[PDB]
Amino acid sequence: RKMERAEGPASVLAIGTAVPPNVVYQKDYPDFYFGVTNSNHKTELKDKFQRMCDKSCVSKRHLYLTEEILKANPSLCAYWEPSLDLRQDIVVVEVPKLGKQAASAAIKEWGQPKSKITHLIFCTTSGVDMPGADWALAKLLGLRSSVKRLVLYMQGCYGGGTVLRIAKDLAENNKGARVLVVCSEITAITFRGPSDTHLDSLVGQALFGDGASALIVGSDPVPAVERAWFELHWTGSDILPNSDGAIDGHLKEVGLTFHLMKDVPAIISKNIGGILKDALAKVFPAAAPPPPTYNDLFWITHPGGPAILDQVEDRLGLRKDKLASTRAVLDQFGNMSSATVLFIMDEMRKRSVEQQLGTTGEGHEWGLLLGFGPGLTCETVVLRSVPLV
Amino acid sequence: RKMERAEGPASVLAIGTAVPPNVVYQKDYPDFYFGVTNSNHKTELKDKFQRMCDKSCVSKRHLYLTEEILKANPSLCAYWEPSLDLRQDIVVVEVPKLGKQAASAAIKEWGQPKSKITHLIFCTTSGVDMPGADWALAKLLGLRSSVKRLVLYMQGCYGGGTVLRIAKDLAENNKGARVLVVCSEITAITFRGPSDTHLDSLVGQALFGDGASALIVGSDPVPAVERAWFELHWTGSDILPNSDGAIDGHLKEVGLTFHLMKDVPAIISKNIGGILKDALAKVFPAAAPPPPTYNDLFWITHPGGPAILDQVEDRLGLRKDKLASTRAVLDQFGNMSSATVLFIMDEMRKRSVEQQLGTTGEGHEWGLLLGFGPGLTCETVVLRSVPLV
Ligand SMILES: O=C1C[C@@H](c2ccc(O)cc2)Oc2cc(O)cc(O)c21
Ligand SMILES: O=C1C[C@@H](c2ccc(O)cc2)Oc2cc(O)cc(O)c21
Repeated sequence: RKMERAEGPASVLAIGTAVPPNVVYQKDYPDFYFGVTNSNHKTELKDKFQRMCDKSCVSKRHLYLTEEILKANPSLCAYWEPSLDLRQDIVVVEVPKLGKQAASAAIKEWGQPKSKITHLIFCTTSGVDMPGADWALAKLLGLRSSVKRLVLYMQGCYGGGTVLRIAKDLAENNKGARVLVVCSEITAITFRGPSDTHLDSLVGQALFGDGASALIVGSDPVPAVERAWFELHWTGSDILPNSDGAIDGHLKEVGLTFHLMKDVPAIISKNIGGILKDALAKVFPAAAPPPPTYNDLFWITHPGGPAILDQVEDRLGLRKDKLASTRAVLDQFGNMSSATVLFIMDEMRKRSVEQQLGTTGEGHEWGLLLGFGPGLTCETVVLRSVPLV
Repeated sequence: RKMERAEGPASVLAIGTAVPPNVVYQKDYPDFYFGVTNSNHKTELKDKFQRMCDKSCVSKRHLYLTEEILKANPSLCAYWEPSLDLRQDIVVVEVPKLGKQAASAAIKEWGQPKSKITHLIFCTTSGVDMPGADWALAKLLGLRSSVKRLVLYMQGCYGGGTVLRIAKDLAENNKGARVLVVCSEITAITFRGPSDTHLDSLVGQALFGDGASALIVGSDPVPAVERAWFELHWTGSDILPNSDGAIDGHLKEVGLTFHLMKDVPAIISKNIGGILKDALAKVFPAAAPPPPTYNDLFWITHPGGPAILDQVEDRLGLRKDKLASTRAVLDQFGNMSSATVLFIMDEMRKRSVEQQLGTTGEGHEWGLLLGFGPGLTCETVVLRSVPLV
């Protein structure tokens, strides 16, 4: 074995998050959005957007785009104007910058020198470039020039599951490997004025927020030195049936465009049960303990929108508190595409410590992280919490 | 271990390649390019381009873009016209299609049913979309809906090393995993008319060709059932010193643009020796056999251009036959970005079988695969050949 492998399960050793400082409260967003977009005359479209914000279960979002920046760049306040080069010029800089802040927080918590990072995974849905956001972050952080990089572009909302699926193999197959995992998303790539012709983009305007999350992932944490918070034990990916074109996203000259052509909440909720039952049967095979019930698992679920959570919770018969951590992040940050599930992982561990629960997963031993995105792709990670004190 | 790991080294079990059927001979390309681009009046620019083709060491290339397609879409025959949406509409379809052909050939050689593919890595520098080229290829091939996908967008010329670096961990860390690896590149994303202002893009017009390559990568090949051709033993990635902005590539509204701002051949050749000496010291540590000499290794080197190969060969003192397989692929296909090193791997194994050499690496046991691209990033894979008969 020319490259020695690790022994234990890939583990989350630290989590950091960062958001743009500018906050927009959802109560204010219909007026802010329709004002800066010169569309207050579209009165029926505006009250349809008000209705979507009222139901969004989003209280606030952090956004790079300010009224000042928008007014300085009127092609972003239009609906279908050529804009991509200006959007790129923003996000190729600011997506790695936001990721740097999250990464620096994770490194600080981890406590080891940054040169012990051996691998980097950078995931984003916001902009593309060569060299990529992985290179830029490595430069911003001053990582070793030999760090093994991977940039995951154009992933979308399942990408938080994807980066864990990859990081698990990198950490487990390389003795001593410490994988910096960063998801960073800035809505300047997709923001546009409203129209009555594509109401998909309206839903995105009510839900999408900005943010970055960063993990240190590694196997065999050094006792009394490093601290594990969650363990990755099983991963799965699925293309849901009858979902072709349920979520499309195209990088056009007018920027990134967002399309919903099927009932995404229905497709996810009708199929998720079979996926989870299958995944749990793999992790807990009869030959042996039976799998925990859904209510005895902890839940880190991508909140694509409230209707996905409501229908999943209804179809699976989840007790109402199971999705609390997930909905708290939706409430305070909106849908941050691939970064969102790592914000929920952070929220859950911090609540568990704060409330002196027995484990980092709200007192439960086993848990599920679920990403949903274009495909329709479902990423399933079965996690183990870590006992607290 | 909820997911059992493999034991042996990740191995290449099959290789397939595909190219567009339309061939352009380099002797004809100056006239073809300047004709279809309405630039024959630019007589001094044209003879500077003739000089670059004369020195390119490229005899022919396969190209999706025909004179017919170019004449039907005049924004591609311009130099700086908005074109991205039309380029995308081409390559989001044709890059996975070309990859399908290569994948089907690799699967056929492998000989197992396609549903035994458990993982897919799709690498391209040509277009981006959601769902991505990985999803489209999975659909085109009819792979299992639970295949674990990964799309590597905007990678560039080092990407053939990157996909091996990732595939090695996927194959080795998952018992029974069979990773379909596809690199597919179509120059419709970057083709543009010539100018006297950016001569970088001229070099690209003399060197870049189209093509896809596909591998099956897996650990523990089934004896007498599967056949290993090369083994992945060690990987490394490096950002070369003083190389910031040596190769940039931006996805703009005019399409993908290509920039060279430093002496790329000089940067690579002055630094490659230290990288190889380091990598070989890791694979063959003293504590023990000394590492093979450069002339006793087989060489799969990304041919970014003839000057890179000439200067690497000169600086390392390689015997003139070491880069023969590499230059044969450059000669017959040009620079196909990330796919090129897998074409060379295919050329080398087929020559070794054809000539009844003792191993799949021209009769040598150990070898080096090198990718170079934006960063300036150098990907190093140390390979082991497989003995023949
Ligand atoms: O179109 C977008 C925008 C993007 C996004 C969200 C938040 C952000 O801050 C930046 C970009 O997320 C997505 C996620 C998807 O699965 C599919 C998509 O089409 C998109
Ligand atoms: O700009 C391009 C074009 C691209 C390409 C080559 C062949 C092909 O068929 C399609 C695209 O390769 C590249 C590779 C790089 O490292 C950097 C780059 O900027 C580019």
